[PDB]
Amino acid sequence: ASGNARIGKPAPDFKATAVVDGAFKEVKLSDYKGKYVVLFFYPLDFTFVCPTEIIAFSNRAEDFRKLGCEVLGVSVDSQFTHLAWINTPRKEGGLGPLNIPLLADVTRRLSEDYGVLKTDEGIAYRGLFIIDGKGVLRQITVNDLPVGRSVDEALRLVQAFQYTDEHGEVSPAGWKPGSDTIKPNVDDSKEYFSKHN
Amino acid sequence: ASGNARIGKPAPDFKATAVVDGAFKEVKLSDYKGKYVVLFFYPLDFTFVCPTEIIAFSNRAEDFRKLGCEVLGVSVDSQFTHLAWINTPRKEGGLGPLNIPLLADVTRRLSEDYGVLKTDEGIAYRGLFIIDGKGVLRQITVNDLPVGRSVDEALRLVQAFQYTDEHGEVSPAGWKPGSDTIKPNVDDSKEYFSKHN
Amino acid sequence: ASGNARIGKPAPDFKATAVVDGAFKEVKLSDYKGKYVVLFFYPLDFTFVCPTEIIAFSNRAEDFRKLGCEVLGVSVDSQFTHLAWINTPRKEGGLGPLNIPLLADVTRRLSEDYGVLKTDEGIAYRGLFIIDGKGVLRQITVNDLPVGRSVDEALRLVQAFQYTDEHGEVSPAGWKPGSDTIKPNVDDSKEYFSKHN
Amino acid sequence: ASGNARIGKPAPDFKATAVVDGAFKEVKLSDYKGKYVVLFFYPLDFTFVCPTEIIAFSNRAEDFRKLGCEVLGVSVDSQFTHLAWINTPRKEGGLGPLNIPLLADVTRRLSEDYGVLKTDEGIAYRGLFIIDGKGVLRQITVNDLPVGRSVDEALRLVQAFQYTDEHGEVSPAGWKPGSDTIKPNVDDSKEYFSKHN
Amino acid sequence: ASGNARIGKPAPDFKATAVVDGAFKEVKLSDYKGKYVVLFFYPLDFTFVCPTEIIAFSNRAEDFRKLGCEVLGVSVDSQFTHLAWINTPRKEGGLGPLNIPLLADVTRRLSEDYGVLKTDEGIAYRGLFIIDGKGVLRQITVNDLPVGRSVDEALRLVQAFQYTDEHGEVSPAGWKPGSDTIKPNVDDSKEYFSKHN
Amino acid sequence: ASGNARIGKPAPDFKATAVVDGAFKEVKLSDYKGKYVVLFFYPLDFTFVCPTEIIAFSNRAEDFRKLGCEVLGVSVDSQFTHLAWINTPRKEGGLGPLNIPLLADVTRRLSEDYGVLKTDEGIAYRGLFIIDGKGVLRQITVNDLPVGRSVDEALRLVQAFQYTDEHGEVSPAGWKPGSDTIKPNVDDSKEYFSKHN
Amino acid sequence: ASGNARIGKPAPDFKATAVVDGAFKEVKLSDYKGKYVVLFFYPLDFTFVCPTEIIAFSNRAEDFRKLGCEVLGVSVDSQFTHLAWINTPRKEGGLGPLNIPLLADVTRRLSEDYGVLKTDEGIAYRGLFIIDGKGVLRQITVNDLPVGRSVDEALRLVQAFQYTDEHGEVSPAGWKPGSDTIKPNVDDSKEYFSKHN
Amino acid sequence: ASGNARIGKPAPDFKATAVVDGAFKEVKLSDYKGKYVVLFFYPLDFTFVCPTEIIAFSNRAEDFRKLGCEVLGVSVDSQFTHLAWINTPRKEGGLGPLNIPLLADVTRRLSEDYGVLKTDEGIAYRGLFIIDGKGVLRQITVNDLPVGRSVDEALRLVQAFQYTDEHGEVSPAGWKPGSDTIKPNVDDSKEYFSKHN
Amino acid sequence: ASGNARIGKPAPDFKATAVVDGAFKEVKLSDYKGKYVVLFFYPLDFTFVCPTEIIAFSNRAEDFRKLGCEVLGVSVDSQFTHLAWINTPRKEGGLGPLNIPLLADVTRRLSEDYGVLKTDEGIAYRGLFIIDGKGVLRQITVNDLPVGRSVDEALRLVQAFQYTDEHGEVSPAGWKPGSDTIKPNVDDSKEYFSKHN
Amino acid sequence: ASGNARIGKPAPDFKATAVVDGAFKEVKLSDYKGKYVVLFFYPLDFTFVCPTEIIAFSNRAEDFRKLGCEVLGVSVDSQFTHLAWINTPRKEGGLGPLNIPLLADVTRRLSEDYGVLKTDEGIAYRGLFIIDGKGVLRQITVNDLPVGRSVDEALRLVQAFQYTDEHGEVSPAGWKPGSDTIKPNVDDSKEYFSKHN
Repeated sequence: ASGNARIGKPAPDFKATAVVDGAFKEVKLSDYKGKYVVLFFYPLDFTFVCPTEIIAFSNRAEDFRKLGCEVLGVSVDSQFTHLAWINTPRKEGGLGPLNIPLLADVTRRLSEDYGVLKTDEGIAYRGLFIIDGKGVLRQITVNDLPVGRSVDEALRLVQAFQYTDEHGEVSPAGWKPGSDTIKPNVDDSKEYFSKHN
Repeated sequence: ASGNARIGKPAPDFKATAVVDGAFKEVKLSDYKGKYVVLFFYPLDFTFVCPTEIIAFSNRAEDFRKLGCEVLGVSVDSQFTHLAWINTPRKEGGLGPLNIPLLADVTRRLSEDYGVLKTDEGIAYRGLFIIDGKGVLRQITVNDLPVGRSVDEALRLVQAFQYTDEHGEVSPAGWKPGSDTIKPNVDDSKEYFSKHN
Repeated sequence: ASGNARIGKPAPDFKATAVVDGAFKEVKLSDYKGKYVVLFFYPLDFTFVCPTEIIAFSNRAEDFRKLGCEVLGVSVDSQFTHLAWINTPRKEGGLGPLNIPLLADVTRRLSEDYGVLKTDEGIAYRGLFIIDGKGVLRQITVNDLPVGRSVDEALRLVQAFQYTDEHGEVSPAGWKPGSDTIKPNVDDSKEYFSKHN
Repeated sequence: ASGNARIGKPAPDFKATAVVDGAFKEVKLSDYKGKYVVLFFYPLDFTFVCPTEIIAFSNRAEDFRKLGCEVLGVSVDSQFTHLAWINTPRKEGGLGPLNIPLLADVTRRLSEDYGVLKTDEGIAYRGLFIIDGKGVLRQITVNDLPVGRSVDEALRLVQAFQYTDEHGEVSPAGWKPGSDTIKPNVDDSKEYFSKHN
Repeated sequence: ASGNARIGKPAPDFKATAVVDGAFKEVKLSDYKGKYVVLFFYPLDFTFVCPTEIIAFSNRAEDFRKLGCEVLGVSVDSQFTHLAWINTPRKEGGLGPLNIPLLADVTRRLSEDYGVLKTDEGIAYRGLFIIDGKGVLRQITVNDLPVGRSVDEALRLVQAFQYTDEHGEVSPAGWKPGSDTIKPNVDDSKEYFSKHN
Repeated sequence: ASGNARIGKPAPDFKATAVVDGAFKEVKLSDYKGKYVVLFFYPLDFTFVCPTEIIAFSNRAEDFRKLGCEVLGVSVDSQFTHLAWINTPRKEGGLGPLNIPLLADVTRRLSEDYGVLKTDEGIAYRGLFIIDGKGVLRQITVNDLPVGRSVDEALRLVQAFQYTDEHGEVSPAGWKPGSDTIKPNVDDSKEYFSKHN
Repeated sequence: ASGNARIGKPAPDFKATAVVDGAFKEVKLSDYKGKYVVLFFYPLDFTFVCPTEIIAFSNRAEDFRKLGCEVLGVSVDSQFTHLAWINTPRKEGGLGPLNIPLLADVTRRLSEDYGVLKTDEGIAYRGLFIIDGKGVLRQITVNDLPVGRSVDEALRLVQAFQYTDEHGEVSPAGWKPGSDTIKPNVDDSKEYFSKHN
Repeated sequence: ASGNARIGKPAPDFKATAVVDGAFKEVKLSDYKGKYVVLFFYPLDFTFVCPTEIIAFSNRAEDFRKLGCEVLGVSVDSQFTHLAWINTPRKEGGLGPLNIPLLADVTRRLSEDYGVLKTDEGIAYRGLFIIDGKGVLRQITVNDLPVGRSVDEALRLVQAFQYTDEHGEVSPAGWKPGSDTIKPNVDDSKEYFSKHN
Repeated sequence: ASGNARIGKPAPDFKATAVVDGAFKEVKLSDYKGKYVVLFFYPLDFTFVCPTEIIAFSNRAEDFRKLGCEVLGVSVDSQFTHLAWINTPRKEGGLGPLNIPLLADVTRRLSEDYGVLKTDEGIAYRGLFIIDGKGVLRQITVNDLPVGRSVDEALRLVQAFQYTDEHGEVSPAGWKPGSDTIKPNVDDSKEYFSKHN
Repeated sequence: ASGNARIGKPAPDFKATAVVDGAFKEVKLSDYKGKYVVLFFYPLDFTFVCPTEIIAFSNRAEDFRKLGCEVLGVSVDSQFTHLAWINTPRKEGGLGPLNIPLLADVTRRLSEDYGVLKTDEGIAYRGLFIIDGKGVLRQITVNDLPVGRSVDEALRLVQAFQYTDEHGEVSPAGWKPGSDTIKPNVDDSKEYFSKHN
């Protein structure tokens, strides 16, 4: 409804200053050519649902990297606020040490380009975007503020998009690794339909 | 973020002819005031990922209804094509008897209003939308065509939005019924962060 | 009133996936250079007048091919729906095996280019168009939905256009093969007028 | 599909001077409210196909008026040229006495309103339009200049439109008086399909 | 007030099919380079004032041609109607054989370019235009429909424009061949003024 | 066809200072309601063709007044130049005593409204206009500068328009008082055509 | 307020037919490069204040030519009216023989370019313009119609503009030849101020 | 002819702070209704020609006031600079005590509205304007910067406009009190032209 | 000079969530009617020059309040970041307890409305604004990022505007409470000038 | 809000005639490349606060030049008014001899380019601008008219910008020469924050 994020088309490019391993570092979408990217927005640092989502993704950052997928968090907060929040204990609502980059959308350009900017508050909705190695947007997930996303589901989607990528098949509803896929043509799809019904 | 579909705003209204218990009947968004709605688009009838999603939501339809949530499917196909597909055995790629309405979007107005129309093919992306009893859009999920959605995650989101709606709290990442929520203010949020860290 | 189908001018180009001999194949207008084309639209698959028209043209398919004319049916339905309709017995309202291509116009591009789209329903009127071997539109026939067309008249028109094309004469009202044509000049036409009055 | 001539919409209004029983008289579409109207354009008086179409319709004008349908011929020629042609014997290419009005479209307004004007020559194509008693356009037929229309098919279409009007059924391909029509709903339509297949 | 005919400027070019010696022929202004042209429009064939004007100019055609001036008649009627009028005896209101071309302005292009089209009826006023051998418009005469023109005055005007072209003098009111002219300068003009007063 | 001068429409209104009987007087078109008006423009005072036209109309003004027709001359010159020209003897190129008003079009409004202004020189062409007692323009005559007009033809045109006005018939070519007119309908017109051919 | 005459900028170029020594001659601004020009407009020939200004400037023409300044008169009247006015004795309100050119602005271009055209009357106000040898407008003087201009003041200005051009000093109020000028700088100007106060 | 300054039309309204008898006071055009006004612009305070003009008008102020005419000076300088200049002795290039107001056009609105703003420098040319008691502009005078104006000519012009105002006559070239005026009609003007030639 | 911030006009209205005494509280410009306001922006929380300015104004807060002036700080950081920064000890670069509100401009509306937004980084320049008790903007101070502002000068300016407000006088350069002011009129201003020179 | 002065961007270029050492000289921004520039506008010469700000900056001119900073004063008054004011003793409200250039902005270009023009009065606000040696605008100070600026704060700001320029650090609030600056990164800024707290 706003922005430029479109399924099947190149994901909107982004460049931003990020906090990587307690240090400031520039991050841009071009750095991930050939790797999947899970870009997820959150409204504000030092809030409530946001830390649980950042922590949950950081704890499982390696589960995505094993698959060749890098996870990126972003809010409109500056990299100094990110660093401060990272230097705050998790028991106090902080992030503690983080295994994923944390971008600073101080210009709001990323949130606007991805159409997740809640304009009346100038903060980003809980928008999650899955981008493939070729820089093409594959998936969009946006939540209202009071409800957090699921890292399990985001991982399942990355897996499904990679498995259908290389084997040229399509994944049924609820597909998880190890489950059958469908050969997307009239004749060969009968194998799946006759087996599972 | 989808055509006229904006989170926090009234969901785009819709009226369409649908197949309900094997017969044609009108379906309007106004029919579901006071109830949650999961509206999910799929590209084409008589294809491959689509019947598995439609069948999944139909099997789980009562799980949503016991929560006061009505599930609706929709594609650009006519109700006559829907009925023919319903009358095709699932063993042959059909749908069999269904427990959810199947809306016909032959004017492509629903797909266009919810910004899920793949313009170069004229079919809707795998867009899913969660609307609350007040008619407000709460969640947007759009997958590329090769990968199906998750009914389990859709149910979790409906559950989290209903719970946070009732108790004025917010659900952390991966929240499920029984898990703790967070009191969204600086002071009371410490109860959760200290308990879980 | 809408579209680009003008008599005497090149027929609007079209390109679409079609069901040919139970398989999906691409169909272009350019594929018929040098041959006549009867392109007839119909509103919806699995309806009532449409099967009788499609079946009637399929039975007479060779009556047009003997004359170097190819018949093509089209509707906004997909090739997967077309194929399902073909695989439905005629006694049950289906098409059965078909002797003509059945194009899918899911993007509504063909219907809009040929100005037959019923906007308020998103379906094509019963528009029929006759195109000569040079890609020029010779005839337009659009019926409202309740009334089916006449395969006999379509054959008569193709015959008349081919005859007048070759001999440079003009066919009178109700002309059929074996009937007198008129030499379109003041002097030579007197032959016809004196004879038939 | 013809200028302002759109199926299912009110036919473009017209008012023109016409030759009626050898005298000049004003004719307007509103004069035929409650009756069907067959309005056929032809390019030029004192030509070749045109007299055969006018004569054929004239000879069968009473077959249409027995159905409550009025036949009207139109061309850009003036009422004086019309009358001169009526006063020319048919053996010499004239029309002789006529049993249908012959409107004069000297301003080209009717031809432009019905989208049949061949602009590079200033003459009307061979457009035929069927209008019901409510003034709604039901059928469009347009031939290139060298081929004449069929009065039989025009009468069949009038009959079909009046029959489907009265009984709420739909007429299949090639339907003629006395043949079966289809009940346009899924269940009741099976009667026809099993009987005729 | 309308059109492009302007005195002292190149006369609007024209090209039309005409009846010449009982046959059809293309006529265009460029055909008359180096010759004077009298182009007279008339509203409708088979009317009342028009045949007398056409007949008059036809009878006087050689008076004009002896001065190197060609006379052309034109109306919006087609060449077929022109010929049928020519084949009507003058006793019955026809033209009989003609010695001037009769142009068919069926596209109304000529009438519009010369600003004589009576828009509310689609017919040309009684506009007469004199053009010199260089294509430059010299005279405009336009009569309302009920009053015919004067061939004597048309001849007189052609004679005047030709005499003044050759001798660089100007012709006073009512000048005819043999009358005195005025040398157009203050000193030499006194010769005429002192003699004629 | 001249600026706002359209045949059959109300003649462009005008208001100008004029020399009448050697004195200045305002003249306006409404002054001549119920009377015919011959309004003739001429380029310049103290030139060559112009005095011969003005003098000719002056010498014959009473011939027009006997018919209820008032003649009016006009040029872009001022009333003071007009008066000086009237006070110049005709032997010296002057006008001498005049019997018609001589209007001053110093603002060029009349020439512009009547479409006769030679823009590159700012002077009026030899435009003559006939207006009936109802203010409707009936005749346009415009000569190039070097050729003067004919008072004989102007009078004949006034006689013809008043006769056709009064008796509802049309005057044929070269019609003069005493000659036959044509009753403008198909049947009654045969009287004239058979009598005169 | 209107036109292009801007002091300090190149004077508007003009090109007009004029009366020079009883004969017609083209006159352009370029003809006067290297000389001063006093261009004075007046409303109408054969009026009242105008002859006194044209005569006054004529009788004083040699005083301007001795300075290298040419005096030009112009009105919207034609050259034929000018000459008639020149050929009118001064006792009868004429100009008699003139020693200055009298330009004809029949197209009103000169009056429009110099912004002195009294639009509602089509005549020029009493505008006077002083141009220098380089074609630069130096002075504008426009009187309402009932008040004549002053040749003395026009001469004083030409003298002042030539002296200040020559000596690079500025002339005080009322300066005439022989009076002191001011050195336009702070220090040297004190010479004048101390001496004249 | 200056910005909004049109002779014969209401002079552009103006209001501005002025120095009056050594104090600051608002001065607006409406203050002088019923009195003549000479409004003269000058470029810059503390310059060279400007003081001599201001002083010249100041000394002659009562000569204008005895005629019912008020004199106003204006520049883009502020009133404080005006006062400082007034407090500067004349021997030092100052104005000394002043008998006329000195307006401050700091916004340049007066200079722009009267079309005298030398834009490249931001100062007013030496524009003088005479306005009558009706608020109508009667005279425009604009000198280039090096040459000062004549207070004598300004007084003569005021005298001439007031005289022609009261007596309905017109003043010839160089008129001064005592000289003859002209009765502006053809007949009565003869008295003057005969007496003076 | 700042977006909508204009000296002498109503200051841009604002409304924002702010941290006050360690808690969140809405703050709007209307709350400070009758009181002066010092609104100072700073780029980012947890940076370097900002805390020194914020601390300096907080330490002097009562000096401003004793004068009836309220000091407000604002950055584009959220109120949660502000609080966290306030809860960081000053020795750690935090703010520690504050005695002034800390507004959050996360929508950037305040920074945009006051024209201090560094667009390329999305942060506010070191802009300080002084608003009087009537809501009018009186002073603008904007510093480049690397140079902090002066609380002494800000206080001096508030005192100067309050003093000049109540006595209708003007404060010289460097004025401080106790020093002399100037009566802003020519005569009375001499008291100050002679005394201090 | 108006103009083109933006912090951190090249200062708007300017060129003007100025009074330097009692003489006129052209001044432009390029003359000060590599030097800091303090450009301060003031509304009007011969007023009250303005002379005290000009004298204050003049007496302190060398204090700025010792730092390589040049001070420029500018108002809309002309250089002639500047010089008259300089030649007025300070005791009488004048400036006396000056040690800084005084620019003349008679075209208001500078004031408009720097967005300090009080448009309703045509005078500049008390806008002070600090431009560095590279021509980049570093600081904006705009005071309402009745309150004078502080030279001490201007000097302080120039010192801070020059120190931060050279040492790549940032100066805290109230910094003056000899005080500590801050190393602008998270790790090194702790040196300042722990020492001073």
